[PDB]
Amino acid sequence: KLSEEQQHIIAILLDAHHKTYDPTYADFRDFRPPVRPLSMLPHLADLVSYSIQKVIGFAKMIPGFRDLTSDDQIVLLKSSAIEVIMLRSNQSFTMDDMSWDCGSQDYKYDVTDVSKAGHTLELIEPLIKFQVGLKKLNLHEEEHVLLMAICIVSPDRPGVQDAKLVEAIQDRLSNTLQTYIRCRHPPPGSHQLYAKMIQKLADLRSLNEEHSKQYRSLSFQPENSMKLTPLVLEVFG
Amino acid sequence: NHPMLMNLLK
Ligand SMILES: [O]C(=O)[C][C][C]OC1=[C][C]=C(C2345B678B9%10%11B6%12%13B96%14B%109%15B%1172B932B437B%1285B%1363C%14%1527C2=[C][C]=C(C([O])(C(F)(F)F)C(F)(F)F)[C]=[C]2)[C]=[C]1
Repeated sequence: KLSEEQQHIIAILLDAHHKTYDPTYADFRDFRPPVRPLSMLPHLADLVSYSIQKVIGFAKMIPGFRDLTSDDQIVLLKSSAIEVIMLRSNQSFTMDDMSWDCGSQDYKYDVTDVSKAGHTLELIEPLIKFQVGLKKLNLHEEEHVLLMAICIVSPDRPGVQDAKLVEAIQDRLSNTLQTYIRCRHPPPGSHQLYAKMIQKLADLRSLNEEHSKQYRSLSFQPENSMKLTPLVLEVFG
Repeated sequence: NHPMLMNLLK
């Protein structure tokens, strides 16, 4: 049974997503232009920096997140940011040409664009496999926002001080997701769907690891760090 | 050591 509290949780997360994800992509005017020699780094840095701000606005609205200490909210956001950003990018991803289509040809990003920001196939090959496997789950919007929230409130992140309380908030979301799939997701789409969504969180841990490896390599060159944003530098180190 | 995150979370 989907309890009143569980229906409440889903309504809040749906609204939180709608308030932090603009599918018209109107704010892309503010970013430095794409040029298609890490030519795409300024635009894609600006894209990530904006996405970080939106992920924080979403996180503050997760029920229970703001009962954590400041240090624990910060630990959870720094360690989850690139994972949530990859999850939230799935909305624009298209399997027609394996690209992120943000409403315009100028703002349509393929593997060649990502390599033009300094990243290699060690990241991009698994990233595309991930985007494809997630897209094939055909998540309900309700499932998509629960997954983003569960990703953020993870108790095994390093530096987490009050892991017992992080685990308590995450379990409320996981039981909400598990019960939602049983009551509202018709078969055969629902077959092993929760286990498949948890596997995507595992895939995201490996993608996180490789991202930071490549981030440390490119950001160790000051000529590249000059093209990043202050917020990207605070979050990714 | 994280002023902008702290301000955004406030
Ligand atoms: O609308 C709204 O909201 C938004 C829209 C919508 O979503 C969205 C989000 C995101 C995206 C995305 B995809 B590709 B994948 B890759 B690219 B693109 B970007 B990210 B994901 B990842 C990426 C990146 C990483 C990292 C980097 C780095 O690393 C950093 F630093 F930044 F981090 C460099 F360095 F490279 F830059 C960069 C980039 C898209 C989409």
